[PDB]
Amino acid sequence: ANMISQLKKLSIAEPAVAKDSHPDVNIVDLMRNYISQELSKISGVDSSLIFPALEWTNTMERGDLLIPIPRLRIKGANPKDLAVQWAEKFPCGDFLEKVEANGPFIQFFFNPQFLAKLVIPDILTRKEDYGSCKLVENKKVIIEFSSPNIAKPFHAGHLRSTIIGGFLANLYEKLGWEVIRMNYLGDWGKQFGLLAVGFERYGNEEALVKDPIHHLFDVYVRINKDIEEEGDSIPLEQSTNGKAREYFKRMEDGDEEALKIWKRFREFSIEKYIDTYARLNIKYDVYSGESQVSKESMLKAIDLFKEKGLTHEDKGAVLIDLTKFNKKLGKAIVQKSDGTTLYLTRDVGAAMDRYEKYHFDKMIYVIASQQDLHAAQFFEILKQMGFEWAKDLQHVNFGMVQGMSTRKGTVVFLDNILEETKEKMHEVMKKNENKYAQIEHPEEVADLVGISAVMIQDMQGKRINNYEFKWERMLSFEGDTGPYLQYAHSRLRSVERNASGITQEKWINADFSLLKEPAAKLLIRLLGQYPDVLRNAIKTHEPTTVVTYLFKLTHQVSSCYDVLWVAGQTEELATARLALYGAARQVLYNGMRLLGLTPVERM
Ligand SMILES: NC(=[NH2+])NCCC[C@H](N)C(=O)O
Repeated sequence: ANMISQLKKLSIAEPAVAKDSHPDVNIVDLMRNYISQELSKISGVDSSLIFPALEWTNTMERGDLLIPIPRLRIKGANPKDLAVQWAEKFPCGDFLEKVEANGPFIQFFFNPQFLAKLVIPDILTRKEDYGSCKLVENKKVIIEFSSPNIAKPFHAGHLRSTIIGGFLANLYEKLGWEVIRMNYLGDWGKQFGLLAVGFERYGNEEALVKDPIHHLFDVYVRINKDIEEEGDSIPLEQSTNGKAREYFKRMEDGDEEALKIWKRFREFSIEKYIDTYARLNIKYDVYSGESQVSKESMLKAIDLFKEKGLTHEDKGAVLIDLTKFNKKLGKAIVQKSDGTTLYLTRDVGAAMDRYEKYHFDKMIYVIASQQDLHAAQFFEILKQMGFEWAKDLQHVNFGMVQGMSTRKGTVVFLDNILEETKEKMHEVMKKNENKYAQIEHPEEVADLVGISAVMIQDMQGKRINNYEFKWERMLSFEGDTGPYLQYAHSRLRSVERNASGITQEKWINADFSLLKEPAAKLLIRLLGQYPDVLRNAIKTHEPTTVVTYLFKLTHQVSSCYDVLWVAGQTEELATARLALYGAARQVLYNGMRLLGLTPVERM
């Protein structure tokens, strides 16, 4: 309705549309349709095989898309030969600049001017929706992430889960899904009765509201030191552990104030978190939890366990031998001796709840790889319980952040304190580089840039890999860091030099043929790839791809600054260049937001 329309104007036939491709919002799909249809004619290979066979190129010097011929699986043919042959009689006509042969590979080069005519206009038009696409129709996904425990440490694990999840949610949306961002709070268990008993003994009602997360934490720490100083010959009823297990007796019974106090720990906590998450551009839809598991599903679950015959007691505890389904798993405990539920069981139940409540098409749990088996288990259990949707569950894991524990006394503890230390460290960091700051709101910018630093550093490599939290390296404006993207966005933004509504309009009509410099052709190539980048990332749930793409973008824009000057040029030239810079800035903006960043715009 925009790129295909442009095609009409330019009077160019649209190649056959492969099923599920989206040439309207992804010029690389358009290009894929053209190549498959035309390469299909030369060879005896149906385009349904070529389309998926087209791959990205390691470097832009090897083309835009290529095909390892052997992957086409053509009987008795010499790939080296075919490549040379096809690259010869292959029709570039209006779409490609050239087609080349490199061993058993054939490489395709898009027409830079063709791209410009469609890509720049499309970016400037759809703006913030540029990378968007509807590769999905009426599909709902639940993405559970961060999920800290109340009164307990919000460690690096939670942080990491928080960052990946926030991004996965944004990604899933720009790709057409309906997203339910859920935060499965750790807010139940004997530990809360203890907490309740502790708030009584050392708690302050005013401190609870001023700072629920910190106060409750400090309260928990204190009530524990009592549990230790006791334990011996102390009436195991007037003891702390006693009143804890007793005060917890509110799961069987109701109100008894036993809940009024707890429901406030939870709600006041959630109210604080909401502001904190806002700094990471995350707004949860549902603040669920282990406590929020329906009594119905919990019982229905324990029930179905036997109805299917998976249970088998041992030492007085109920277990499920997943061995026969996957030796890698094991005899998972679902109910211990004292006839009480476990962490694994609350997850089995919570799933059951979430399904009947949302009837999701897919559910994603962003949990550390430390809990791999945990997930793998209640996934295999939900399966044997019959529930079909179990196949629609997925565990997106990740390695651990190391050396982050800045708290000189222990592990990082409170999320907001993290943001704060980052901001502080980035503030004095900004102070040391007189060349970058002249801003009016240092503090504010510091927070945004600081958070940018944390996010980028965390998403640079694969999720599964352990990475070192390096204050020095991450806050710097040097290498491929968060601050680097921010300052780049800022420079690009300034280059647009106030783009009136009517101005961005003349950009759309600029004479792109004036963008003949190679440095420009490379950026244009690059800009057309954003939609494909997102498409690939949801396929892997790896933000690296995006982060790597955004740095290639800023670096190319950097190369362009040296040659594609705007000031002092004729109007026609300046307009064609600014159109490019603007489209470039738009993509950069989009990509950063997707990752969870807040592009610094107002200095
Ligand atoms: N459904 C889940 N198990 N979500 C993740 C829970 C993580 C847990 N709160 C922890 O701190 O380890």
